[PDB]
Amino acid sequence: QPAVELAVFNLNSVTDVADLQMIASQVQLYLQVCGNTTLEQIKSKANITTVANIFALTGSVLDLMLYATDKKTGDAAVQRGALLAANLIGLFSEPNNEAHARMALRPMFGLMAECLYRENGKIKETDIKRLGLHLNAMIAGDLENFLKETQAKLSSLLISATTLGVTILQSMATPAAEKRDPKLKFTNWAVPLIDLLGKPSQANLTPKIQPNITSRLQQEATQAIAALSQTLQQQANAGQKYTLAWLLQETLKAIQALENTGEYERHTKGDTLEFVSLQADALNAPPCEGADSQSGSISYSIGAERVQHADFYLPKIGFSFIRQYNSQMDEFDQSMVGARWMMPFSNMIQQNAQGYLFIDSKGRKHQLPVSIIFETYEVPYEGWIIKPLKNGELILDFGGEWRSHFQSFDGGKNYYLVKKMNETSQEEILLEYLLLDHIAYLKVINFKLKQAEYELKFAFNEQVKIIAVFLDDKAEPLARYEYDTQGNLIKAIDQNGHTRTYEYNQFHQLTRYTDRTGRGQNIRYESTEAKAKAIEEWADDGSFHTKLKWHPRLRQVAVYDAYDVPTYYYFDLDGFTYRTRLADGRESWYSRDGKKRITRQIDFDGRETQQEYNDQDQLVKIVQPNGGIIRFAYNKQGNLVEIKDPEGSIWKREYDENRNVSKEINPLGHITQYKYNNDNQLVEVIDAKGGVKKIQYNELGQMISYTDCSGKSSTWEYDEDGALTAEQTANNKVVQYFYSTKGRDKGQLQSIIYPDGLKEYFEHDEEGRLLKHTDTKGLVTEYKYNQVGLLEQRIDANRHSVAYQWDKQGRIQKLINQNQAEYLFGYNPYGYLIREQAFDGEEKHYSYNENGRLFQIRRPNILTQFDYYADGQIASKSFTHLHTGQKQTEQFDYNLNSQLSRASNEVSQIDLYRNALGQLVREHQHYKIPELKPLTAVLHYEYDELGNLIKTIRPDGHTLNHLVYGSGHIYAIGLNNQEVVSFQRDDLHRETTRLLANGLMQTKQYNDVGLLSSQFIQPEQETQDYLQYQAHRKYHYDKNYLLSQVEDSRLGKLNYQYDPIGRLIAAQSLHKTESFNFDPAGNLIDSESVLSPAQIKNNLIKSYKGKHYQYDVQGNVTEIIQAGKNLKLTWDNQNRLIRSDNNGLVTEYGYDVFGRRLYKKTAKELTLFGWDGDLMIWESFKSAQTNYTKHYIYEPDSFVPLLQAGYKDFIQLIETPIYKDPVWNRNLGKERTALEQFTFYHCDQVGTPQTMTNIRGECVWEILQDTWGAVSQIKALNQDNPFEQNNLRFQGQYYDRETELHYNRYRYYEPHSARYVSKDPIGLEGGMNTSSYVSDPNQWIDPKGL
Repeated sequence: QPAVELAVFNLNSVTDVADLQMIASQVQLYLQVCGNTTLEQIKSKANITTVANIFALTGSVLDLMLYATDKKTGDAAVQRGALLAANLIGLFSEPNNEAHARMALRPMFGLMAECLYRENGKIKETDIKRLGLHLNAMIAGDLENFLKETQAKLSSLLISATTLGVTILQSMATPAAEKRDPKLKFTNWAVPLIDLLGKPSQANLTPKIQPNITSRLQQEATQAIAALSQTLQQQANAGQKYTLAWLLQETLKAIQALENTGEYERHTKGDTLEFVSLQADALNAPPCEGADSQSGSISYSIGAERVQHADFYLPKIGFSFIRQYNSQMDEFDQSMVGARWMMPFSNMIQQNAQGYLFIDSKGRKHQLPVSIIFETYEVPYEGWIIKPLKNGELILDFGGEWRSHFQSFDGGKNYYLVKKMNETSQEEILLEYLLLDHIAYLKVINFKLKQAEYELKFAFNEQVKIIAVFLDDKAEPLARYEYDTQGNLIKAIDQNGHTRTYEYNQFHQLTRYTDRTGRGQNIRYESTEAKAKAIEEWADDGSFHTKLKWHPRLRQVAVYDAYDVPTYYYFDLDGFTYRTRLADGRESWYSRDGKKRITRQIDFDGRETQQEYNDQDQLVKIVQPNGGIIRFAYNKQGNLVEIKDPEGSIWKREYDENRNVSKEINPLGHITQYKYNNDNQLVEVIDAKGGVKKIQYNELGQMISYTDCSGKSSTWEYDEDGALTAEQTANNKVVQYFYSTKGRDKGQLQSIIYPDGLKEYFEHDEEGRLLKHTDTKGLVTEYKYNQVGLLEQRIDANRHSVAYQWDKQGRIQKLINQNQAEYLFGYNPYGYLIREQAFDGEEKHYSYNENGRLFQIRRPNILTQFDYYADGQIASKSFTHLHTGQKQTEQFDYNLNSQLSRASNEVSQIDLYRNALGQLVREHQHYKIPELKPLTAVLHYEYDELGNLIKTIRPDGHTLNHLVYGSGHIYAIGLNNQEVVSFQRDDLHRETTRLLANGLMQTKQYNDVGLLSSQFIQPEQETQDYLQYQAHRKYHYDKNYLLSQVEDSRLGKLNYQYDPIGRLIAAQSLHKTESFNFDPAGNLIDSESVLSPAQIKNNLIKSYKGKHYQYDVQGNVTEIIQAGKNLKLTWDNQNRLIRSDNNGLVTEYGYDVFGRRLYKKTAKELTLFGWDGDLMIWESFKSAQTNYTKHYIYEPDSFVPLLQAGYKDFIQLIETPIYKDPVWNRNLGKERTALEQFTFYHCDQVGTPQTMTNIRGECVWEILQDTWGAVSQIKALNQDNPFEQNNLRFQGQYYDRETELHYNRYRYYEPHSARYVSKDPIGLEGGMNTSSYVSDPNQWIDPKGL
């Protein structure tokens, strides 16, 4: 720990002078203890002239005091002298012209000391940002120049500081205010301290530094004055560490290293810094409940253990019996609900020596003057008023329409909320008080609310302690309580019977308390005093063990985690946490204006989000971390009408009489009108096209119906209590929800009944954790939870457990899959993940930069490295090869909305353009294929009123129209202003029919559960001239809603089987009977071969059914050897296939930034690819003999293909040079290369093309795919016709004519083993098995390769 520590803050954030009071009191105590003289006695002979910097004056005086009394040596002496000099320099007057410069430099020195004195401390870039802000806020100079001139002028400052210190010490060695104005001078230095001490700060002023029970005194002052010259003259020695010269030198070095109208208004706001070495105890906790203001809950500001426990809920009125504990609530020691326990409506106003003490419902004291009974008053920083009445009843206006009346029953000593009111809702809670021995005891709560009426009768024992909370006339108590002989609430049984047990020591302090499941949360307090702070708390098993240590001098707490990793929080006098210094040194900050509203938040990683409010106290400028200014505007009624996002796109609004938004004119002008019911709820919303959606609510306010824009109403039903008992679909299908009435999970969702009669059953514990889920088929998925409550095991229907392990902080430590392969996670002493064993021994090491963002991922082969922007959006990635050294870099650019705007890599650059609303309107894709003249493919998007996509002009000028019906339902897909399919939809807006342009008529019929039940395709009109396509697929599902049979007309009956989890383990049919063997993790196994392992432990299969695989050190397949085939895959640093050598026929692949293959070169043949997002819209082929382009048209918002139209030429794309190129040539695309051949797809239930038909309706192409995508036989009428051939496969895939690998977007899917040839780019975010494709290909897709 540094010998001397400080609290650097802003002048605006502090209104009281409590810290100044503490410093003055400490000085007075030192004077009394040493010189035996009060400040008044020494005031006379204290005529010394100094600048009117009260902060610097107090700091210097306090500094001088410690130096004279408390002697220090070593580095501690150097630091103390440095801080004394820093406080002095901003204190002496002459020269007057430099007073502002010196008083600005003093907080600079304070900040550099606070940030450099720490062991392994440095000037982070945020430090330089803060220094620049503080400097510029006052003189508006340059940080480098100011620091340099200070360094050159340091000697004069130190000389004048020595003179000032000599003068100050020449006031005591010999035996006998509130304005920080540079131009004002203190005639006497003692006078401001005396004036401070007189101020009624209302903050405890007990000195926190004890003198040494010694003597010396004047001897001490003589020694101090003698050594002042020695300690200050040597301060300038930059060679000496931890000195003003060293601070300036280090700050300059950091600045040099890191260099490679409304602003002025906020400068007047007071972002100027200010630091003190002594601070007063926080008055109380802040209203904030964030992780920075209270632990997982000891509030840091006061160290009070408060636990808010809800006993029962009255759903029809929205009342939860929140019992609030506060180990510092000595006023509620005799509280009827339990000692130091607060129930709802127990807040009251007590009488003390100071005056009236109000204890809000949250448990936060608010001392009020004795004049509240005679006049109105308002507590600062909250915004609620107290007003009296002639009848002695005090009304609290907490903010809103609620007025709470308080009455006194004993000489105006205790004011108990007799009842409340609500001129608005016309409601009002009535509290009936039983009086005994002049002690008012709450007896009945009358909830005379229009929602419902209740009589919360209470029952007391001999001690007058609530033992049961009844309702109206119910025999069952909503809440039962038990108290030990000391009056402590040692057990609180809620309405469901789930007891909570509380353990107290002999002083009403809660040491341990168990949740409803029996899991304790132990606590220990520094002492048995009522106000003693909680200093330690750990779950019963030791997890989450946290040690709080409050700094003796400052308003700081060192919150040690389970591994003694401190996190030093600093809080204001009101408890607001204005700083958070992590163990690694990253400091988060929070500025606050006089009203304690945040105006600047420098996060740990440097992100800064400011909040400039208007004269009406409304945030009218939220500058983002990226520099985007969002200027809100408000109308005369104080309503947010006009919002202006960073790009200038203005969201207008208009409000009705009830301050509800009745209009919403987005930037493009698509007005969205709402309507509300008298209860201030959305009853009806009108879109921009006129579509009207009607919403209905019941007496409770729970939505009970939603009439879609097309007159389709789905009704939600609720019992009297308000628990959802059914939700009916637009076609009258009821999903009835059933809740438990007894057991551990009483009152929770016990089961769900589905429209086909199948019942899901659940099981929870008392705290809501799922313990056992039974699926519709009866398969049980038991979950096991460890002592701390975190999931520790999940036993699925096969009895295969994914055992998790968590370290003492609740972070995942080791994850064990079904194969007993351990996925070790490693965390550095600072608590960041810095390792990952990936089930295969592949250790990924994570590095972090000074901003704490991920900096490198050192995989065994590739060393990823990230470069970020000021906002933290990645600016580039650098995948260096640790062995070969080849480096691949991607570069990103973002607009002011934080949306990707230009992504580039070696072989592409994608420029994304967006309209005011933020939707993609243009997408220029600058291909950079090697050996090929660079060319640009230009996508366009035209949108309708409701933001749907209605027209996309593909690069070669071909336009795909989506003619939309209503609120986004497609009734036809055009193609060059020529229809290619027209849909017909049912009540639920499900497609029940589509008329293809080739005269075919595909009707889909869905069963009760909405699963596809049949699919017939046939011509609208039949002709004997030719054999038009005609086939059908009737799908039958088993109890688990897994496709268990298909009555296909072409393939016959396809019967499937599944294992309990849901993995497909067989698929029999006439064509081929198949069987699959998955290990517990999910890897296909070669069961037929005995020597093959029974489980692929590392998830990387080395052999499966005649294919032997060879993986590199990153888990990607680098070779696949079988009978007569030797495929070698070359993976780039992004783990992407950039070359394939199949029996010597080398291929070459290339990808844009997003992993979308842009080409595939095979000797002279080149297959360009084009994407409009995640979908391969077109592909173009270049070769000596065959040139063609295919345009794949997919169904709306899906990867299922619809038709492919092409022309016998290479695609016509915008040759790279911009604004002139696309628009002119895109109109040259309006001339267009006419699509020669159309061909329509016909997929199965999951979107896999099963056949194809030309424009005349005939079948032209059939594929018999194996279950896992492997092509078994293709029946094409014209093999050579490239437009009658299909390379599409499982939804989102593409067959490769050279490798037989299906190219998913991000990975290559190798159908033989039904697993990707490389590990998932997103690691475990995709699943436990990172190489497996899917469990069930009949209903799961994985279209993007993740």
